[PDB]
Formats: sequence, structure tokens, C-alpha cells
Amino acid sequence: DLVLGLDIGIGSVGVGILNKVTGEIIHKNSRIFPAAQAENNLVRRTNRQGRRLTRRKKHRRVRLNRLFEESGLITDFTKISINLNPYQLRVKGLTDELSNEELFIALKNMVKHRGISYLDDYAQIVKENSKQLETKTPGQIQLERYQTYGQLRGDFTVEKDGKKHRLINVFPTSAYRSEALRILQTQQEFNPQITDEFINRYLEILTGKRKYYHGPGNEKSRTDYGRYRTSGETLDNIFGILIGKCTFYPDEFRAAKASYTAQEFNLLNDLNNLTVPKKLSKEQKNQIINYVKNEKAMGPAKLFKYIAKLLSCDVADIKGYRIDKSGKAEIHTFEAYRKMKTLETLDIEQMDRETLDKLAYVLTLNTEREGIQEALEHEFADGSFSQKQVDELVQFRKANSSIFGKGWHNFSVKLMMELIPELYETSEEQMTILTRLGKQKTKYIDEKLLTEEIYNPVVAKSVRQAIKIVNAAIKEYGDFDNIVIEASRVVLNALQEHFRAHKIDTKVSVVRGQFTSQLRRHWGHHHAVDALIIAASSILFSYQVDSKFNRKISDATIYATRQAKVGKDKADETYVLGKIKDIYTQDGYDAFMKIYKKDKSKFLMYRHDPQTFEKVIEPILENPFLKYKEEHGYIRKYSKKGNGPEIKSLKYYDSKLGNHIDITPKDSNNKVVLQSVSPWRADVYFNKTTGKYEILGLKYADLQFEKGTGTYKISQEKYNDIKKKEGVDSDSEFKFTLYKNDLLLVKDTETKEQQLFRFLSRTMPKQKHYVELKPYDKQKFEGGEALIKVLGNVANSGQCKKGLGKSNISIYKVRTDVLGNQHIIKNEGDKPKLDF
Amino acid sequence: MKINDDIKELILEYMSRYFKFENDFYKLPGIKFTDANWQKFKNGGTDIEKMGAARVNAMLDCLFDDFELAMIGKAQTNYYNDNSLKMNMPFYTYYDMFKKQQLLKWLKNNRDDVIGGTGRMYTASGNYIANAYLEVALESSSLGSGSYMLQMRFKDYSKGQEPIPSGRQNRLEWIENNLENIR
Amino acid sequence: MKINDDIKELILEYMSRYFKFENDFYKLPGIKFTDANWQKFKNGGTDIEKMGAARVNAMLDCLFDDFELAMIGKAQTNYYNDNSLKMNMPFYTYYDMFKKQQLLKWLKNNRDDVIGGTGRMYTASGNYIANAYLEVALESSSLGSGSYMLQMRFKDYSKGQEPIPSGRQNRLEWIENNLENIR
RNA sequence: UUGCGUUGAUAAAAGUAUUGUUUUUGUACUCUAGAAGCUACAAAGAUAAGGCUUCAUGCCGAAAUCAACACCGGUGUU
DNA sequence: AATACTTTTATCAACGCAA
Repeated sequence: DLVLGLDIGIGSVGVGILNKVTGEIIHKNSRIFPAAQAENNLVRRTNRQGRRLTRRKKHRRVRLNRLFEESGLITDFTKISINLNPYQLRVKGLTDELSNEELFIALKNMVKHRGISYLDDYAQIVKENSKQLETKTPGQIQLERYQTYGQLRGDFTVEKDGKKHRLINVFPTSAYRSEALRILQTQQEFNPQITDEFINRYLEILTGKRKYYHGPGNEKSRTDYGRYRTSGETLDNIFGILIGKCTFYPDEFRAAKASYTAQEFNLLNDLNNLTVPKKLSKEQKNQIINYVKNEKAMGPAKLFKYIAKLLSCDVADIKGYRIDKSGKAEIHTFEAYRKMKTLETLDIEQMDRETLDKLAYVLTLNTEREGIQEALEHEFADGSFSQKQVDELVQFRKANSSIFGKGWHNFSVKLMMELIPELYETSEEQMTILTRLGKQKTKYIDEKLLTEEIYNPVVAKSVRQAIKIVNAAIKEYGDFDNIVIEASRVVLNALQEHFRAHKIDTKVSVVRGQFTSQLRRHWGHHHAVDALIIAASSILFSYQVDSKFNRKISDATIYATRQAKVGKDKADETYVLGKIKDIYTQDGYDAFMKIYKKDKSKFLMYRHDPQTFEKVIEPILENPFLKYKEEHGYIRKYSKKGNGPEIKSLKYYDSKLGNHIDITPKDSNNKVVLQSVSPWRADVYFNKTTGKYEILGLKYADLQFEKGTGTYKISQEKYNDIKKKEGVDSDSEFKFTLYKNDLLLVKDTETKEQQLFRFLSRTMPKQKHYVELKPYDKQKFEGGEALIKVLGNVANSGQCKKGLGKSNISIYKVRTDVLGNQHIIKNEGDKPKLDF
Repeated sequence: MKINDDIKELILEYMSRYFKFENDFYKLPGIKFTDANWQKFKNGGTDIEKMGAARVNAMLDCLFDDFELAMIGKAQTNYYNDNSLKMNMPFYTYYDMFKKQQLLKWLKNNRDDVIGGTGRMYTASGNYIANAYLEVALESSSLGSGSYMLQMRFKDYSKGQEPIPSGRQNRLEWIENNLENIR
Repeated sequence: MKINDDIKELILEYMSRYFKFENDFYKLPGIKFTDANWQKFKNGGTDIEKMGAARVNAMLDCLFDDFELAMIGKAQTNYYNDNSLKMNMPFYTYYDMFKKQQLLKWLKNNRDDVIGGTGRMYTASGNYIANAYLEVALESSSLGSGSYMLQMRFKDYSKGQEPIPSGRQNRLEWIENNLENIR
């Protein structure tokens, strides 16, 4: 006789338990978890399919080097000159002879920039930039842009003799193939070592592209993101395993909407729902099926005229038809069958029934030439389709995009073949036939069925946490009599199906929150006592630990540093730079005055070119940069005559340098860093010599994939380096590790006082053994709240950062289960876990 | 192993190799110089034979691996027993020759066993240097928890802007073709 | 390898193993103690972390081989990173366990190249000990005239009063037979 | 709750283009053939730290799963 | 890092027609 009550929220779940007779409070707690925001898999998917572009670009360059090396043209690749002009070499080698090194630079600059290929306001600009390709290659266009305007790449506006307009470096990849073919034909006329297999291999390197239904991989690479699966199979179309299953047979794929069986079912079910003054017989049904099959032009109007003349009364007497948006008569015909009868090379009249279902599976899935030309080989019988037939159905499916791009039926052919003999004779719908035919963890409740039917990502996490709470409660306190809860109907049906198939009756129910707000208005930690109210209608905390190791280690932005003396330095220190982009923009001028007022010498321009800083000091004084821009043009540099370059940006000494990763190149002169490095966990050590604790701190960036096997670990020598830095002696002993949201008990040893916090991180990496603590009961730790006598006060901002290398404290680790029953440990193992 | 002025020149040369700024080296825990004491030690001032044993054996361990401290004793053995080597070159050039000969014996006898990778060195503030050296090991002498018994540590001096490839075959083939640009 | 309080005990234990009198050890020209300072060092009066580098490395070079200082470094890593190893034994017992582990791993893989020999450790009396330790080495890592790259020394704790059989095959069979006694 | 027909949102996965940040080199600008490395432009390398084998339309690396230990999908306790 | 382009599969909502 116990009652379970749950409060299912966004980021927390409350749970309470009653006894239903005396009404005593047995248990009450709250599970706290992060809310599953959908912005994180977007960043992971964006960077996953954004590293593949860089990888395949580099592999194009590698394949080009192997092509030049194998055909004997170039032996070593060390002395190729970086400082030539590739565009002049392309336009020159159209009609001259390039001596095996200019050809390399030309073809490499070609494969580094190929073009768009989807054309077989942005499209208006590619329309403007494509009319000059009727007589010129793109190399000629970019060369005239280079020697007329000076600037080639990017997107940039300019004023010609007529009018100001826009230039963009996007050309279609047909013109690059034409230009490369002309270049290689001329060089074949000069150099007799360019074979036709050389130019064919280069042209397959240039314009090669995978298709959207192929995905990554190779025959022997075997990734599980495209076809060529890790199980040894090979798909034809990686969307062909995403097709949903049948409603009443959960092992059969669905049927294509333009098959024979689906249209037969749709017409046989469309006019059994039609009442004529009292349903149509089997003979007239077979007649109307043969009349809509053997007819060149059918419609929804001629069907109503034909049934009106077949039952001889009139047209307007009939009711039961499906109306439209604008009120009409809509009814299924054999639209894809009448349309597929317009094929002169292949005859479908004496063709089979299942063959008309695989032809609609292939024409519904595959949309391109190579897809349909490849999916007619494996599935169908060997032969059975000549090449002219294949090309005619390819241009048939390309001509009918609205008919074949409809989708997939909600049943299967295996089920729809069990109803078509039935709804001939007995005039009924599909639901009454399926009703009169009846198609339709061992102790605990498994989560795979119930998360399957949740699709909002915030709700499914709360549902799984509530399921885990229910599983722990019925493991601890026997069984209940009521399970009351708080997307909603499906957990009701799931718990009802679970308890119904287990021959034990418990009342599982939902209740509305308006009733509970009414109860709180009438009757007179926030989740706990409200869940007790839910269980009354008929504390302890349990946080979720974050212990995932491969996360974002740092930014991807590359920063530049300089060694300077800014302000009150005694010696040269390293400084992270910044940059004001687009000085003419209003935010650029506000940021320029922001840098300029507090320190004039923070700019790099003021220290190295001071003369031209006496040409920027007048437009800020007597004129601000956008007015000078529209008056005389851009704010050019200082020279004797006006040919100095323009000014669009200004870089300055931003800040001092803190946590970083040093990724300076080989031949560099200044230090080049990555910033914003985040912590992961902390290990706690203790030594009996002094009698105080020591605390390490690891980051996400400290681990790596190791060098022989690829496993993700940190070695022991690097671990000893981190131990030497953080002040941990070598004869200390290891207590435990703390991840995020772990409960940490601090106890004083002189006056026996106890508190417990949540671990957050290991801040301030200049002092030693400093740790940031989050509160146990609440979620903000706001104010100047006091603490126990040895730690001190919470700071003014609301951030508790305490140095736990004290003289009297003692530190324990708390492991709470889902219900919150705390187990206090003091020694985890002999050795901290480093291999994953 | 002997501690003398040749060990001081070896420490100064390898410190100049792996660290771009000297502040990262002499302010490490265990070494812990000041600026005046560093400018005294670097300019021939203070003796190394009278220094602390812990400080010298902490300067020797950050720059050399635990196997490369075996080839310093054997290099000193073969170097103080030959008049044809003492007059020509200093000690660190002979040490580089010794290390390269042992690498050549590794590549000759045990070619399908040589693995390698990029090493990272921790500076005086804790922030490491990604790709500070190239570490080369023998996989048969694996020891446990990602540590090796026979290990070396090189640095590439190349002019072409093309990094060292990954995988066992490409990296071993790069080391076989560029056996002059690593010191 | 570090220099701390657990290195002095290893030095004293190995000196008690190899030398029959302490006066043969602390009067060697690299070490050069006096009888007051030697008892001050042997009783705990001085700090090994602040001693001169040449003297400490001369002691460690006289007692140990060039290859076994690499094993001292690796054993220090594995020893200080584990809890039961730290708090169940002294360091020299785990060092002898490490040495025996590497010896059996040497015999297990390629036993056809393991050779051995006798050891003559010089003293401060003009004479020496003719047979105090047994050398075991690998034929593949041969350096020069009589130098071996990979080499270890052991001591016979057998109580059968039998001398060493000379030759390769018989000594290999004897060290394989007596694998549980030597340390 | 099962089927059909339109219009709106969301989720998951795939194929491309052009730039952005930074390093070196070249020309221009500046100061006396040198220096300075600011301001432009053009090439070549890198783009979360890193790693793999199958040698190539090559592949993986920023999400989710979570109380531990002991005894044969279940059973025990700080 | 941050804008342009192309494609597929699934799930909810909202209206209409059989039940």
C-alpha cells in the first residue's frame, strides 16, 4: 500500500512516496539533469561534414602529385617556385609551350579552385558572371580583373566607366573542364609525353564528386556513415535503409505509393466509402477497375459521369467522396499506371504484378541517371532491360517529378495482398476488415520502446529519467498501488502495457497541472513537495555526473602574439593581438574610439609607421571615416605622391596571454597560440608528512590519441609532468577523482563541522589547490553567504573559489543513487584511471 | 655518467633546440633559476661540478628521455678514449652522431617494429607545446600504460612546408627519405 | 630519474651487496669521503638533494650500469604512481622485481643472443674482487671493442657452493635453471 | 485509434562552393643596395591537439548513454 | 570560422472524407 508520484519537468524530476492510509511521508527527492538542447549536435555535425571538405581538397592535391610523378614529368617536388603568377601561365599556355613546371603550377591552381555544379539574388550574380564565358575561359576573366583592378579574389564592388557594381569569383565547373582540355590539348601538341590516359585521369581528378546518396567510404574503408557498411554488405542507396516499416508487420518495408498494389488498394477503398442510393457490387467494381486501367485519359470528373451512367440515375445523388480545398470531387485513379502506359519500348500490359512493384521501388527511391541505371541490375532478373528501355525510363522519371516524388504508403505489399481479395466482395472500409480479422527486460521496464516514440529532444531525456526513478523505486519499496505522473499519453500506455502483460494491476494515471495549482491555492525543494502533492491527490538531491572525455578542447581560431611593453611593463612580455575589421562601419568606429581613448599606443601603426598616423589624426579631428570615404575615396597611406595603399583594418595589442596551446609553425618568428582551454576533472592526493591535501587538475586537451594503436589515453610521464607543476609530491597517496557535479564533503577536524558542495572546476592556475564549488541545495550560490569556519565567505560576485590545502580540513566523496541515498567513500582505488 | 662543462654545453644546445623562449626552461619546477643566476650560469660563471644533484638531474631529464641518458654515458666512454675525436668537434656533435647510428641500426635490423609520433613538452606555466619533437620507439619493448623502454627524440630541420604524415607506413617512409634533416 | 631520500638507501644496499668493506667504497677518487663525513652520510646527517653533482653521479655510476639507470627511471615512474607498490615495500625490492621481469622477458623472446660473463669491480686498495657480480647482455646491441649497449648485473645467492660454468650454452642453462634465487 | 489528401514546423544523415584567421615568400608603400614587418595585393602550407591502413571518388576525432563494488537478464551492501 | 547551393528519410500539428 504505497503511492508513487512524479513531477516530470524540463531539467528536473521530483518524486514522492505515500502510504495511502496513515498518510505518512516515506520518501521525497529530486533528480537534476541538464536539458537536452539541440544546438550541440548541430555544431558537431557541422564540424564533422566540414572537415571532409578540407580532407578531400588535400587529397586532390595528393592525387595530382602522384599523377605527375607516375607519368614521369617531374621527379622531385622541392624546387617549385611559390612566387609565380598562375593566371598568366594559364592564359599563356593556351597557345605556347610550358616546360613541365609552369604546367604543374597551372593545373594545381586549377584543382585548388573548381566551381559550382548544381546548375545542371546570388543566382543573379552568377548569371551576370556567366555571360562572358561564351567566348573566354575563367582564367582570362580573372587575369583581366587582376591587371585592371589589381584585386582578384573575394567578392568586391568596384566602379567601372559606366556604373558601380559587384564582382564574384564563382564560375561553373564546365568552363574549368573546357579550359583545362584546351590547355592539355595544346601541351600535348608540344609535349609528346602527355598521353590520353594522362588527360583522362587529370580530368577525373578535377570534376569528380561523390553523390548525395553515396556518402563517405570506399570498398575497403568501411565507414558506417555511407554505404559499404562494417557488416560486409554494400547498399545501393543509403536512404534505402531509412524507409519506415509497416504498421501491422514490424519487419516489412513499406510500399511505394506509385506501385500497382497501392493504387489498387486506394481505389478499392475509395469507392467502398461511397454510398449510392446500398453499396456497389463486385461485378461493377471489376468493371470500373478495368475501365480505369484501359483508358488513355481518365480524371475525377469522367469517373463521376461514368458511375452516374452505370447506375443510370444522376451524378449529384452520391455522397461519401473526399472533398478538396476548394470544394470539388477528389478520388484516386490509376495515375501512375496510365502514365506508365506511355512507354513505347517496353510493354507493361502482360508484365507481372510484383515486377510493377519493384519498378516503382526503383523509380521512387533513385532520382539520378546513375542511381536508376545501377538499381536495375542487382534487384531485377539478369537482363530483362535493354539500354534504350533504361534511358527511356530515366527520362520518364526525370519528366515526372511530381508523380514519383510523392512518397511511401503506410502499409506493406505483404499486408495489402491480404485485403485486396477481401474488399472486392464484402463492401467495407479497411478498418472494419482489420478489426474482424485481427492483425494488430523480464521484471523491469526497458527504455528502448518508450524513447522510440518520443521525438522532442527535451522531453525524451525527462521521460528516461522518470523511467529510471520508477525502476529504482519499485526495486527498493516493493510494489505500489498508484503511479501518478506529470508525449504524455504514450508513457501512460507504455506503463499500462508493462503492468498489463505482467498480470499485476496498478493504477497508472496522469493529472493536469491546473488542478495542482488549484490545490496550492486552496491548501495554503520546489519539485519535491509538489510531487508529494501529486501523490497525495492519487530532502535528498541526485545530480547527474558529466564524465565524457572527448569534448571541445579549445577554439578553432588561430591567434597571433607579439612581444611588447604596453603601459607599465619593466620587460618585454608576450601579448595577444586583435583586429578592427571594416573601420568605416559604425561598430568599427565605436571600437576605434574605445581603443583610442584609453591608450593611444596600443595600435601597431602608432609604433612602426607614425607619419601616416598623422594622416588618420585629421579625419578624427577636422571633418568620420565614412564621410571621408564618400568624399575622396578610402583613407590612403602616406606617400610623396598619391599611390599609397588603402586602409581598411587596424590591428592592436589586445591582451595578456593565459591558458593556451602553442601551435607555432616550423619556420615562424612569433608565438602562435590557441585559446579558451577548458578543464575536465581533478585528482585528490594526500601526504602524511605535512598533513594536508593536494589537488591536480586535468583538461580535455591533456589527453591524446597515442602513437602506435590509436587509443585515447594520457601516459605516465606526462602525468608526472602535471604532478610536478601542480605541487603534488611523489610520496603522496591517491584518494579519488572528481568529475563535474560530484558531491564533495568537507569536514573540519578540530570542531567537528560538516558541509558538502558540488565540484565545478579547478580555477585560478597561479595559486595552488584552488577549487570552485557549487551549492548542494540550490543552483545559484548568490550573495555573501557564509560557510564553515575554515573555508570562509562566498565572494562578492557569487563564485566560491577556495584553496583546499588547509591545515584542519578532511575531504570525502559522496556517491548518491537515483533516489538520493548518499554513500560516503574515502578511497577509490590504487591508481587513477588514465586509459580509455 | 660524469658532470663537467661538456654537459653544460649539451644542456644549453638542447635547451636552445626545444624551447623558443628561454623563460620556459629555467623557470620549470625542479630547475627554478632566477634571471641573474641564469645569466651567470649561461655566461660561464658558476660551476656545474658543485651544483645540486637534484637540480642537475632535473635539467637532464626534461631534455633527454630515459633511454637517451644511457647513450650519454656510452658517448662519454668512447669520447674520452680517442685523440681523433676530442680535437675536432665538441661533445654534442658526437652525441648527435651516436644517436643517428643507433637509429640506423634500428631501421636496419628491426624495420617492421619502429613506431613514432609527435611529442609535447610542458613549459614553465603548464601550457604545453604541441609538436615540440618527433619521438621514435620500438614496439617490442612496450612496457605498460603507454610507456616504452627503448625511445629516442629527434627534431626536424627541413625547408619545405610539408608536415610529417601519419600512419605507420607513411611516417616510416618519411623518416627513411629525410634521414639528413633530423638532428 | 629523481634524486631523493629513496636513492641513498638503494646506494647503501648495493654497496653492502658488492663490496666486502665500506673502506673500499668511499675512498675511490670520484667519491672521496672521510671517515667522519661517511658516518654523517650513512646515518642521515646530510641531504642527498643538495650534494655535489659529480660525487652523487660518481657513486651511481660506480654501483650501476649505464643501461640500469634507464631502468631506475622507469621503475621510479611505475613505483610512485601506484599505491600498493609505494606502501607495501621499499624501493629496492620493487627495483629488483623490475629487473627480474625484464630478464625473464629477455629470455622469453630471443634467448639465442643472451650471453654472460664475470665481473671485476675495482676498489680503493689497488686490488679488487675477481667475481662479485654476473653480467648478462645481448649480442645484437654490441657497440665496440668490449662495450655492450644493453647489459645488467646480478648476484648469486645460491648456497650450494658451486662456481660459475663458463661458456655460452651452459651459463644460459644455469641462469634459466636458477631464475628464482638471484637478486 | 486505422487509412487517404493538402500546408506548416522540427529532427537525423549526405554531397559541394566561396571566404574568414594565421605562417612564410614576392612585388608596392616608408626610412637610410640595406633596414623596418606597419598598410595593401598575389601565391604556397595549416585550420579543434592529434591518429589509422586498405594506397585511394581513402577513413576517424566537438552528440547521446552514467552511482560503484562483490556473487551466478536477476540476486547482496558502505 | 561563416556565408551561398543541392538532396533524402522520419515525426508531430492543423484542416476535410470513411469509422
